[PDB]
Amino acid sequence: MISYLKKAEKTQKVVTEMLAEIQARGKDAVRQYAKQLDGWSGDIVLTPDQIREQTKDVPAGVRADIDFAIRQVTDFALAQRESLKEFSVELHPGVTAGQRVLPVNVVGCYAPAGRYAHIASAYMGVATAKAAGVKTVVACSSPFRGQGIHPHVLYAFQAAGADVIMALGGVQAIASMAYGLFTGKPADVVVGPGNKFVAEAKRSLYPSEVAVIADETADPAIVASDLVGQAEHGHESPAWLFTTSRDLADRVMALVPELIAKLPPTARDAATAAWRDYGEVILCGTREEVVEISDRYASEHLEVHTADLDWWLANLTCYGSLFLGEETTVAFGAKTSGPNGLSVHKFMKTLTWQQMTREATRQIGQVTARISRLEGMEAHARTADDRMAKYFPNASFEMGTPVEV
Amino acid sequence: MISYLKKAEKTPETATAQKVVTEMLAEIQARGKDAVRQYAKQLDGWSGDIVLTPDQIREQTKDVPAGVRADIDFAIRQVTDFALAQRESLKEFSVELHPGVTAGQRVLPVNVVGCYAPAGRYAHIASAYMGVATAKAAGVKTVVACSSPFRGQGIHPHVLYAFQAAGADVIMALGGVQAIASMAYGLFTGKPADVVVGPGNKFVAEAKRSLYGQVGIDVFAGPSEVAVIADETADPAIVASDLVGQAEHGHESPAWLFTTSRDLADRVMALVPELIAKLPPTARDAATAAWRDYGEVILCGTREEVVEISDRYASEHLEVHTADLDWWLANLTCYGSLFLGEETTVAFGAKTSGPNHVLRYSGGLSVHKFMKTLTWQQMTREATRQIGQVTARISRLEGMEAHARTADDRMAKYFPNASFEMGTPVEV
Ligand SMILES: NC(=O)c1ccc[n+]([C@@H]2O[C@H](COP(=O)([O-])OP(=O)(O)OC[C@H]3O[C@@H](n4cnc5c(N)ncnc54)[C@H](O)[C@@H]3O)[C@@H](O)[C@H]2O)c1
Ligand SMILES: [Zn+2]
Ligand SMILES: [Zn+2]
Repeated sequence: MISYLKKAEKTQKVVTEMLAEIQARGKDAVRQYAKQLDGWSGDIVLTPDQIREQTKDVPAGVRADIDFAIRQVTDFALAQRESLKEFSVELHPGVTAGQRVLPVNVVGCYAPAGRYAHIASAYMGVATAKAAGVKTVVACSSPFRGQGIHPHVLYAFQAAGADVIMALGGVQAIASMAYGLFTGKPADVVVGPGNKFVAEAKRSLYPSEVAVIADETADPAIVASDLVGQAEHGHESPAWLFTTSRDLADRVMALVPELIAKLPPTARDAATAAWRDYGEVILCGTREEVVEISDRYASEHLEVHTADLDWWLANLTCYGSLFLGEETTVAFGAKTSGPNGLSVHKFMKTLTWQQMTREATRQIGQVTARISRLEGMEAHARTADDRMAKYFPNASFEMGTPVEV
Repeated sequence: MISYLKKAEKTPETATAQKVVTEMLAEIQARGKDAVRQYAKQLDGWSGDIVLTPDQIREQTKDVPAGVRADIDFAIRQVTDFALAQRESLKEFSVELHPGVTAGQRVLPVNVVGCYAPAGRYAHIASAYMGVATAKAAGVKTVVACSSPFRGQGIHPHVLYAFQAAGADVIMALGGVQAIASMAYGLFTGKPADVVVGPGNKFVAEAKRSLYGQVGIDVFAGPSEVAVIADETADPAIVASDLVGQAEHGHESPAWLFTTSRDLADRVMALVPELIAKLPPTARDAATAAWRDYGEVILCGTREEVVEISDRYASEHLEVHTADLDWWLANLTCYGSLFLGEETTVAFGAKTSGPNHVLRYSGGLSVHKFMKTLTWQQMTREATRQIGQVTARISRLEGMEAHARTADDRMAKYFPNASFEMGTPVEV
């Protein structure tokens, strides 16, 4: 049986004008919107010199940390890129068919550079696009108080391998990258988290979760810590626990409030609200039942603190990213993003092709002709007839009764 | 050096579809199977059973002769064979990252796919089997197939035979929106569809969009297209024949020729009318308007300029009749599927369907549409020694104290007798 030991309490046109204006008047309109919305009166596209001077203050220790975190994304993305293979294959004898795998040409990456945003928000798209083999990555981020892009966001963009960096925000950023203003290189896709105008802009042109699965072997102090971890994001950050153990369920429900109370003010408020409004706890009969619930919820970030982790890897089917075991944790960072998803696959295209010998068309031609004529597709059948006549001049095959209607 | 020797004399959109679907879905959500059954009666005049039994399937396909079956069987196998190969091209793996960190990709099929087949008068039998065959090749466990009943007897017997031979698990005599919704909600089966595919009218399209969003519109829809890239070595009689091939579909089927050979362009432009004129009445009428209004011939200077304009047009079906086929394969970047060389042709059938390029590049009907990649990670204790520090220091810079403490807790548990610079805690 399933028991809800805790349940959740609670549960756009401006874009049309701006885009119509930007489309009509181009870079001119982007500059005005920059000054009107962001007070930005300076250059949009940063030079190599501007980038190094604006990030000169960033210390060596901070750079090393960010460099390390990027490498953990990049190094997975590199492996993942190779998981989609090109191939040839022979179907019917003399029929060859295959798949090419191309990166897209241009990716645009937006980062908000606001407060209580992960620096990961700035480097994930850029680092992923580059590992996928995209040759042009354009990164935008809104300027901080007419001083430029937040140095940490700017350092991240650069270290992640962005090719062009533009101090530009909101709808102007997305439109610019999509229409290819300032670079003359339209983005095949734009990615990155932002506000509601940003999201609707990306819609017209083209809340942080955490779940923990746990059994009796789990350490509730860590579980509770992990739930609290993402709870501090905002007031609408779900935090779910799915367990087969009442003891853990109760013990966690007892520690979470205490850990929240020990947080600093802003994080205390956020987590207090979030745990109350969207926090959930679910006790279940079997493992097999937990799966069912987990898969229905499909958390963006799913931790699994149980015995027999292989079983859970094998049997779970719906989630953004899986954190397997206690040691890793959501805060260490997902390598990808689930469906908002963001991975190398988002920036990769397959193209399929086929080729035939004449010998192959002997059978394929006559089947096609007969089928086409049963379909009433006389012109179709005739593309088969013509090849038969050219390749097999004195052949008489059953090519089907010609259409008269 | 680009020159339009023949221009399109028309352009390719009202959403009255939106009204009907919103109403119909609203209704079907309320009353379920009874609303579906009632819509079948009002729209199609249908009163029979919905879910076919194995008996009914054999019964209704009994008058499909052995020779016709063998041809369909053959055509389905070609799709299956490509699909199985294409499935093998997306691999599972694990990789070591920072020492003690393991990460990886799981690849698995979706549970349930719904396939719709318009099964009208001028549809290809391939439309019935391509969805179903691809879904099964992908390892989808439940495939549900729907087609509106033909003439009071049931599903068109060729369509029904195709569904069965392609490996559909459940077959249902439903048309239009009510078929799409039934498959989406899992009416009659208790198995809601993860995706629904299959061509149809603007209502079927709108119903898919409404229910699935992007994954519901990302497959090539609209009239059948054909493009041919041809150089001086191409045979104009074959080229003209291939263009006319798809132009008979209807009045809005575009047929494009991109060529570096003025000579070929002129010969094709003269041959097409002659070929159309020799078609039977229905086809003649279809192709005449199709070519007149939507036929294009583009003469280019170099190979690069043909690539430029081909990628812009991005035909669902692109033939390449040139020398040096390896080069064209290497340099073309946007198309539904490629027919390399003169020997193969569009009517032999692509083994996938390309993206909805007229919305853009992503999507289409292949095994890839029916498969998910899930990523995972796992760490030893030792791995966290470095990762926890970094996370802690980064989190505190972000003002994320709770985040940092998830690392503090692990550092304290795994490494009691050790101290690390975990950043200065947040006070705000
Ligand atoms: N170029 C090609 O390759 C090709 C070939 C054949 C058909 N088509 C296109 O496919 C479509 C086939 O048309 P179809 O009618 O057979 O579609 P369909 O077979 O996809 O759907 C038919 C069903 O639609 C429903 N329906 C019809 N009119 C409706 C209405 N006004 N309101 C609500 N439901 C309604 C009915 O239930 C009917 O059974 C057309 O758009 C045609 O142009 C293209
Ligand atoms: Zn977070
Ligand atoms: Zn066709």
